[PDB]
Amino acid sequence: REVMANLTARVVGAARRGTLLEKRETVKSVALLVVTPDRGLCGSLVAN
Amino acid sequence: MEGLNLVATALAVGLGAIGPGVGIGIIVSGAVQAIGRNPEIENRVVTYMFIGIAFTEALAIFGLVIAFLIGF
Repeated sequence: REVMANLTARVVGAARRGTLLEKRETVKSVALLVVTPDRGLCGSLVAN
Repeated sequence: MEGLNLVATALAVGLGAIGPGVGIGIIVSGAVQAIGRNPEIENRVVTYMFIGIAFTEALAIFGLVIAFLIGF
């Protein structure tokens, strides 16, 4: 995180601001990574 | 002795070819590299690129000009 903070503070206004750092406007598709337990008996955690 | 004006014109035009030629080569190489790195600014740099060539061209033209001043 510290190295990434230094690198992001270094680069400003680049060509489409990198690739993974690109603030791509007109958002049309969002992918979600949800992490859940493999087994039950957790309580309200999986439901929450 | 023969006419030294021919030798003068030849030397002037040849050196005006040597100097601005290498200058233009370096300018074009640098501009091409910069365009290949950051294309999003290319117009700005290419404008500056032409400016540099202009000055080099002027120097070469200067030699040619004085070459004509020796030619006739």
